[PDB]
Amino acid sequence: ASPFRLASAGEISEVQGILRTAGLLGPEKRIAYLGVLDPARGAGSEAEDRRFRVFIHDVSGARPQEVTVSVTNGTVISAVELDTAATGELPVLEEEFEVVEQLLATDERWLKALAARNLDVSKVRVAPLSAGVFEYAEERGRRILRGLAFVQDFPEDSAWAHPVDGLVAYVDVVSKEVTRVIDTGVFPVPAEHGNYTDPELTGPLRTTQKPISITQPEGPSFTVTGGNHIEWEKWSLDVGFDVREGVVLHNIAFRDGDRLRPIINRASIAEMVVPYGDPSPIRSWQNYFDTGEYLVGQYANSLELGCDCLGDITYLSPVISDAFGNPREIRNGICMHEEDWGILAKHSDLWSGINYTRRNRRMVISFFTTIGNYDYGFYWYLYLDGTIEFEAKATGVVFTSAFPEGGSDNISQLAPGLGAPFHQHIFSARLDMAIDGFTNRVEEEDVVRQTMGPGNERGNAFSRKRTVLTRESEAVREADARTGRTWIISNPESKNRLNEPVGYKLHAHNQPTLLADPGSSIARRAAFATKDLWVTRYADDERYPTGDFVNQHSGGAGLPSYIAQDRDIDGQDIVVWHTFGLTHFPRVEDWPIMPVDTVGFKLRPEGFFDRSPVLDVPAN
Amino acid sequence: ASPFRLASAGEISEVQGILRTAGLLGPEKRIAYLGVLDPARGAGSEAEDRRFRVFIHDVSGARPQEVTVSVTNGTVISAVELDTAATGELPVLEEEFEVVEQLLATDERWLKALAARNLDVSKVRVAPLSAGVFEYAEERGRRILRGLAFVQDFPEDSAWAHPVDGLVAYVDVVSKEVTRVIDTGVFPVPAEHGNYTDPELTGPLRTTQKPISITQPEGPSFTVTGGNHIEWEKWSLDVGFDVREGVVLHNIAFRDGDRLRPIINRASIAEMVVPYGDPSPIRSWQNYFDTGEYLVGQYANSLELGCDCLGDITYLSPVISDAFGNPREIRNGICMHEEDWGILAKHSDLWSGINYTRRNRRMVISFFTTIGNYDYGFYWYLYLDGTIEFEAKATGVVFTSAFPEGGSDNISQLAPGLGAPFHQHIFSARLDMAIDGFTNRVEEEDVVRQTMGPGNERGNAFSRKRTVLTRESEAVREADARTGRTWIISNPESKNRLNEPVGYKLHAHNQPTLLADPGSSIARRAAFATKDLWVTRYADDERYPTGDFVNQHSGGAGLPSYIAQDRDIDGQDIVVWHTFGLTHFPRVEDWPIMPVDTVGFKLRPEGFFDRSPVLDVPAN
Ligand SMILES: [NH3+]CCc1ccccc1
Ligand SMILES: [NH3+]CCc1ccccc1
Ligand SMILES: [Cu+2]
Ligand SMILES: [Cu+2]
Ligand code: NA
Ligand code: NA
Repeated sequence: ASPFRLASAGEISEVQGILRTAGLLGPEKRIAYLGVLDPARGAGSEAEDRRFRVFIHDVSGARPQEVTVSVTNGTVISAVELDTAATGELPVLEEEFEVVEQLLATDERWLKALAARNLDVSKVRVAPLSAGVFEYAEERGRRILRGLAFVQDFPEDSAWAHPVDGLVAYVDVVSKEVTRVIDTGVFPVPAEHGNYTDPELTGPLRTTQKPISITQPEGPSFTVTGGNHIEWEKWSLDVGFDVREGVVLHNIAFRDGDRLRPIINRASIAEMVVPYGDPSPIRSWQNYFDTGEYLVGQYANSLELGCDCLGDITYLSPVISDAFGNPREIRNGICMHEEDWGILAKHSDLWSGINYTRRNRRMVISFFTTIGNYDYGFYWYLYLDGTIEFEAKATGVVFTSAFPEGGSDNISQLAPGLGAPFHQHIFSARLDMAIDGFTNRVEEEDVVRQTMGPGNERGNAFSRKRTVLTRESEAVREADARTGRTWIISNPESKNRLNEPVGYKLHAHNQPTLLADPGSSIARRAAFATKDLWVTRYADDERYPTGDFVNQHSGGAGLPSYIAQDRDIDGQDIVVWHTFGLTHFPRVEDWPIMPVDTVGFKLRPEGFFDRSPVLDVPAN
Repeated sequence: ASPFRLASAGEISEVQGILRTAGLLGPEKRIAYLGVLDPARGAGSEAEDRRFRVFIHDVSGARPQEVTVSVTNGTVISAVELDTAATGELPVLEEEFEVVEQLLATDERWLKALAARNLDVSKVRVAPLSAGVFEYAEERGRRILRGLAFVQDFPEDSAWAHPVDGLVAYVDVVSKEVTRVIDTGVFPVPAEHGNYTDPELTGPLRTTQKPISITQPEGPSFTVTGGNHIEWEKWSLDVGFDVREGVVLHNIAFRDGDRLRPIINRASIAEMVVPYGDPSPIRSWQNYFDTGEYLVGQYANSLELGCDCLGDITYLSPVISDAFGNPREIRNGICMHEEDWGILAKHSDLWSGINYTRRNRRMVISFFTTIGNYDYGFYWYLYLDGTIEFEAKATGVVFTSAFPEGGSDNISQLAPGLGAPFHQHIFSARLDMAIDGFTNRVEEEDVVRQTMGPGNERGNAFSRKRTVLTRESEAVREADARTGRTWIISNPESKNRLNEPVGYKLHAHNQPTLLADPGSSIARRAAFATKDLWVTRYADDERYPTGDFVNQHSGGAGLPSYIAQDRDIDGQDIVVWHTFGLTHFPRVEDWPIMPVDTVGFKLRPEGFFDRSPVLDVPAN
């Protein structure tokens, strides 16, 4: 019944029927993105109109289209031819992954470079990498992928252990044309294998680990209704899924007594970028927007009970469209469970004799995606005390190169002859805020040090200051760990019992932001990543911090174009965009498969409640 | 058999016998600290000499003594009269807590102030607070506590809800003399109660929480031998306990193949300080060194199964001395268990078809202590992948005051009329390092941004630089979150298979350090807290960053005096001291009992191993 319900296979089949009938789904067409649109502001007209947005690619070289469709009214709402030289290319198609290796396999320049290295072309895997926008004028308006080669010694070999350095090719995947092959020199292909299931590398497996059994004999404390509506420990929300963004959280609210109090209207990871810091011409173009270019949701893993998710697990199996409009189920793609989280509150009082201990718990909503060598887990946490936390877990295999003789300032050595270029993994969280409603504002809070003197005779005082961000042009903010800088989202029209505005405080990890030179192509395309915090006024069409068509866009779209409007954000419907990321200098211990590293952020209540909201938690 | 075994009740009884016989334990004497000394460098003489250090107080006003005793040889090794005007007072005695309230109860000035407020003296609790060193010349060489008053409406009432502001007294606990009573004005005593077990405040308890059952059907994966030696998942260590520091970790090592490789020789929280930022004369002197002044280990809680520690718990029950030298068991004072920790490593490979998932786990060693209104949990974590992490969990009841009419820049309002002064909780971790042995060095690692130009034509390159700290005078370091600053402890004489020195990287949280004015008394007494990282050359007598006698010491002892020696630390036996802390602006949600907040640090292997050390972990 809910307008925020997951798309169903039936809805997908209708969209495919509608597109076919209208002549928009010919055998040269491919669906490159399909997703449900969120209800517009003012859904209190309960006239549900389930609408879908579709990007349609044309493998014959015709212009792609953006199409909005109403499943409710069986009609095509709008259909727009796209000039991709202007507004950017469509996302990489899954079927294009193989095409790069196959086209290079018959190219004489490619075969020439492989033969000079005594490599059998049948052993050479080619990674299909997004191209970016650089100096090659012939690429404007064309659908280009770049290829880097790895050797597989046998079909179960890990190809990442055997990079072929000094060699890169550019491919036009529509006209099927290898446009350039660059061979800057021969590097030895690193010889050692990286097969982490080979007993010769693992040694004998441990026998010392004894089982941990986590069970809920009475079932879990949360309920799921309508497919994707969660109620757990006063929290209420809807779990959505989008093929670009992955898990999306809607209508996050907290039942405080009788009132259902909104907190966040929509929470997602709206973009993520991985820039490489190796200046070698073989790799200096390498940056991928896993979310905007590849669509992380469509590579979500099926999560196994007992391995990926442990305990009493409830699964969601989201439905997406394949390239032809058929629905495909991602079986067990979202794991949902509660976890014990230690002590929540504890005190033994000398004067009253009361001994008091309460335990904490958290609700976990997670998925995993795999794009090439990278593997990422996305975790949302809801805690008893009102805290919301996001955590990204990065694992998989690092992207490799040759380690150059005589070393490198921009590459780590992982094994003899084998290197791993320096890089970052940078995320953009989009938080469409709704603290007790839609009239919200953001204050920047800094610790204030005070000088010894009148009024502060012993030199012990310290304070804090808050600065309201009133317009978009002043709402691009940087971290300052040294002054304890945080940001508070409050509702100036909703006060707690002390007559102060209710609020939530955003605590960032204060990791470095984008390191690339501000004049670089990547700094222009990933401008969001150069600052920790942006606040915009809400608008229907401002969904992604990089714009709608990231692949081969020349830059500037998204956040820097939005904030130029300089709209009022002081007590308005606002959106917080938080940049956070990992700077990865690979270590030996990351090889041949990488232990998880993490990054994230959290939001804690700041005078949102009238006292601690967990006074009614019982003893264990 | 191990020299690092916990002190036994029998050893304590011998110490009491030895002291008595020597005339050092008369009925005017009180033991203010008793602890085992660590074996000296060069314990390869296996001539175990179990030695104890004792601080002896004299309630009659005579000079206290420091005494070293050999339980092995039944002899007093040394005994030193202390001039406390010079080297500081002995730690607060537990029996002195009540003495402040009892002495004030008969003082006419005190009774006068209470009667003006219509307070029944029988209802008024007095917190015994350490005094510090300020402007009162008559306090030098005297044992002074300061008292702040709270009202208990009935014996089970939470007194923290009813601070009596505008009133403070100073007390000499040896001569039993109220030296000053200061009454700066009357404030209403806040009326609301803060009784978090009162159904009228909690409302009806939740019935929605269903149980989480954590069990180990085959028992835990770790073994304990010799009372306190742990072996778990290639980790080996000894768990010690000291009445000042609490849980101490000795001989942390990792079994890498056949070799037992040392990592850390001794790890402890060696000091912790809570400075208050309220400039009011009633509280502007308030700072407590919970570790150095009060001794956190002697207030360790007994931890309840299912409430404090959940799962398959192994307990240690450490033995300390009471004020007369009798042994007392802290029943179940240390909890020890392993926890599941999510995904350790995961990859699904497009080219090989291999799907690979492994789960992580961690070994937890924890205790809780309670000093007055504050409650703190200390958690050490050991992970499968070689990571070591410390986490402090802060809870209990916030320290309260009146909220002044017309507001405050240095106090938060928690309830009508009730305030909570701004403060910090700052910890000092002392890491006596032993990365593959005792020849260690520290490098500071900063990210390096590179300019677009020759060699970096696309402006994408970035790098890192490492700076060796060679002498103590250059080994006082500050955080820089903006440049990703970390510190690496390496052994330049031990190389991995890539011929690079083995190392561990320290990742800090980059929270603000001491905020007080550098000319303040607290900045002098807690100088360690003004910088994030100190490195010293190891020395037997350099145990605490504030020195041995913190109570009423005038400042400068500890770290700033140690590093003045300017010793060589480049490939030597070194000690890392890491300052980290929480800056607490109390919120409504912290009242009437505070949800846990956390801070900590972690160390990760940095080319310590020759590849990932968890390749031999099995599938679940
Ligand atoms: N993360 C997307 C880049 C990528 C895509 C496919 C193979 C290897 C790398
Ligand atoms: N943390 C030590 C300060 C303290 C001691 C006893 C009661 C209240 C406060
Ligand atoms: Cu990485
Ligand atoms: Cu605090
Ligand atoms: Na909003
Ligand atoms: Na050392």
